[PDB]
Amino acid sequence: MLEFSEWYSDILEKAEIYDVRYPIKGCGVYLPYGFKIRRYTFEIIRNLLDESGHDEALFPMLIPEDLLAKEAEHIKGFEDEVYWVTHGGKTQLDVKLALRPTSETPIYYMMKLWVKVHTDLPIKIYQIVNTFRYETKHTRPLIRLREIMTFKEAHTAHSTKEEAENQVKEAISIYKKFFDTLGIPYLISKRPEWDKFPGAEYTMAFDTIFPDGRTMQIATVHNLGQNFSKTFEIIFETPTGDKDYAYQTCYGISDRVIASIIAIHGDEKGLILPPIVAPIQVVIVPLIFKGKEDIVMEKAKEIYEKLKGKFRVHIDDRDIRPGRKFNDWEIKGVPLRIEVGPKDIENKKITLFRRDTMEKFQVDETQLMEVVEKTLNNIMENIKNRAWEKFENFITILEDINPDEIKNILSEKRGVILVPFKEEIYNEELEEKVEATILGETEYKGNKYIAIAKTY
Amino acid sequence: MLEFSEWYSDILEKAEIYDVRYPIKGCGVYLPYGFKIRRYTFEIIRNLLDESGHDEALFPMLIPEDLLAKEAEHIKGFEDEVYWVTHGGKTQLDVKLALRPTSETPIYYMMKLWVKVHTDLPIKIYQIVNTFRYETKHTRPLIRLREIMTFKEAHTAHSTKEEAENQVKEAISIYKKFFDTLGIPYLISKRPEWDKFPGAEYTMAFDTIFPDGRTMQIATVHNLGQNFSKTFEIIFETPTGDKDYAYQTCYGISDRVIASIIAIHGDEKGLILPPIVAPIQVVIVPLIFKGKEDIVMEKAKEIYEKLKGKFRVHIDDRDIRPGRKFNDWEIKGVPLRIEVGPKDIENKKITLFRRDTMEKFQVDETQLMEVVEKTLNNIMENIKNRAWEKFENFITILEDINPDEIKNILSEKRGVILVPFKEEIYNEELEEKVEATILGETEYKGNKYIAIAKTY
Repeated sequence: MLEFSEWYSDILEKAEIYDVRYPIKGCGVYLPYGFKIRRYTFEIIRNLLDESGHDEALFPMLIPEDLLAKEAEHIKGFEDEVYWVTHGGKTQLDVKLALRPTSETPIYYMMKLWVKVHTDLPIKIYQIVNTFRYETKHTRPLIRLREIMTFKEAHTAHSTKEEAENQVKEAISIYKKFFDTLGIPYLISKRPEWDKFPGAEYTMAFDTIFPDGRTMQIATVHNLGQNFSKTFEIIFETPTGDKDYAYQTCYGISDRVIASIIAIHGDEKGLILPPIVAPIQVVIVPLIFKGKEDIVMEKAKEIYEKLKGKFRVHIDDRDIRPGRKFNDWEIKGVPLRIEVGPKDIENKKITLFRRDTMEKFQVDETQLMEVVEKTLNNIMENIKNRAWEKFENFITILEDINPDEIKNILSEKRGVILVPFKEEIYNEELEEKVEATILGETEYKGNKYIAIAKTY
Repeated sequence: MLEFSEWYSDILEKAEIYDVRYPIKGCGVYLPYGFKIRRYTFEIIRNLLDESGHDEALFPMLIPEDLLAKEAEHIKGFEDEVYWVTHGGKTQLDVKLALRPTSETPIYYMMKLWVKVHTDLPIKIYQIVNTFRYETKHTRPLIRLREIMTFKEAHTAHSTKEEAENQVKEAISIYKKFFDTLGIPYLISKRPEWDKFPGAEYTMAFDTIFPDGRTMQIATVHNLGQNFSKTFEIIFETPTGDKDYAYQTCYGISDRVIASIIAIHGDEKGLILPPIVAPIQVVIVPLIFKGKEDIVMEKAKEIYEKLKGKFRVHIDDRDIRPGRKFNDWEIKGVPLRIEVGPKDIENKKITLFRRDTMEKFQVDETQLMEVVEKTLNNIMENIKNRAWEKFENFITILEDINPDEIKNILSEKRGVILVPFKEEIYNEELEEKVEATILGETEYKGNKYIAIAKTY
């Protein structure tokens, strides 16, 4: 019965996902549940990056004036939003250490110390650190944050413009396949040549449209070529002896996913989060009755141990109206829930609940495992479609660039606006024209269109 | 032949663990093999924590002055070694946020809200973050650092004083077993009063002894009692409508573990980290020759898939002189090593290598999954037993409170010293009497001694 903004802000608490009362506005704390629904959230990208030949490592958080000074050119749109550590306690530091906004500055300074010959390449390295960002605008939970809680930034370096180029497509493939297992409707774009990362040749970026019509970039890939490699003397000996600066390329994702995981799927009753990330995929509720209280709790365990292997199960020993329980777990979006009842075991059956369609059925205790699996899949497959449908439904594919029309069709329909692509009038005016924000170039079934839309 | 000092520093990097070349005193970067090794290193403590009623949370890293203030009565040698943020671009912050040293202040400002009724306690909460202590002193990679990248800090609240007590006696046990599965030898002191914590009643701690006879502190535990509850107004209606202040009790462990891991179990040749935490437990080196090539890379994977499930393996490809690998892998501490030439295949045999003894025995192939499984349980054991041995050989027990004696027995045997406990002379003077350091009481073999030693 409430609009997104507060529904989100609400559930993002009633779900015990992220307390935000920490005295800083931009720095909330990930409560137990949230953390979990993140451990399993990133474990997915970690694996996709590990199988893909990446290697995670951890870099410092403090970037000194020196290096950071390289990140920019004059003081370009960068240093302006950065925290600085000036006092080394009571005294000054002689060295203005800074809180890592991005984190490439220190990683590149390092690749130098690692890349010497052409055999050192490539070094697709990544990390999931916590960056910062002096945010002047308004903060928004798990989205626009003063202190970003989960920021996975991958870095890779190659020996050629071609290897780099391809690395981007591999990444894009990773992020794609990643979101998919998370079930997140994405629209892949090529940020215009004026919304470019600092020193990037061009940028690709996954954008999704939250339930409010507003879009939100969640994933990002940039191709850097040598723009950095130079500034950081990250050179190397071509297989011919001669010297050549390395071709970088980086990509990152932030808490914005978990925000989107929350929204995209979450419903009025609260969460719904995909089973691939359910801190508890299945909840076992032992309904205690005056008679045969013991047997039930026994059945609970039997079910636990059985599901325990392939799945994440939890039981509500707790003393309280199964209601609050049923309700408490629905809000938390636990995919499946098993009611362990008396008149229920007597018939040799056990009853489940799909926290997605909220439909409740029974089934033979001898097919549990098979069911829980199939049911748990069906759910994902479903929530994933529901996700895609609401997505595709928000996407309007115009056939012509009438600006006075787009801004008009965006203040009623919203979501994203795809119009045929023609370099012609594809400049910054277009935005100061449609008065929106060009998500950039994009291909949607065949050729390329331009993606216009309202952003977060 | 070499000295521990550089032996450490040398391998830390020689083995791809921690690269301290990052331009900031004690602020290096964990390299891939470094991160990996620390992952499992720390997945243990996690589980131990999880499987014991704790919840992993994540709190902001920036504490505003306001708080870290009450984090003291005035300005007692504490706000001196704290990193402070002051600007946002070029605009001062007027609020002064600081880099978290003990990340407790916030977790308490927070408890202020999650506590209201006894129902809400106990709450055992922890996070494995990274702190920042401005250290003037000489840094020690993975030991005394300026940025402690891996600092798992637990925190607990209790309605009653006694509950806390058993919570500390629980923390210990946990760590005890944590370090037992890691193979580290420890000496649970009880830090003497005169040496306090910001606001702790009594502070328990675990000590280990590096091969250079200096003692290292791997674990610390506190009973913060109400000292903190009172300042952060952590009140809660007792089960009698009264207003009682919660009983705190925190504890954490730093990178010292992975440090104590390397140090303690390392040997001349290279690094010999325990199987549990072995980034790589088994390495299949398919020695490939001109003849019978594929055939080899075949039994390479026949062994992979075979072990793939219960163990972490790595077929070390690399078009390089096998001996280099064997050498390389011995350094990184990989426990078991597999070499599969064309002989063992025709003889239906297999050839293994044990890092702990550098022995190279063979055994039937059908008996693979069997050996490895069993061999490892041996290696880890064999190396743990060694460790204690050495440890026990660094602990010298006396019988008299003779300072002019102890001090001497140090610069002749080092390690840690125990002496019969006599409240009489268990004061700060005793330190200045042996110009060393006291670790506190300690129940080794019952007797209840007084550990004294030089420390890192």
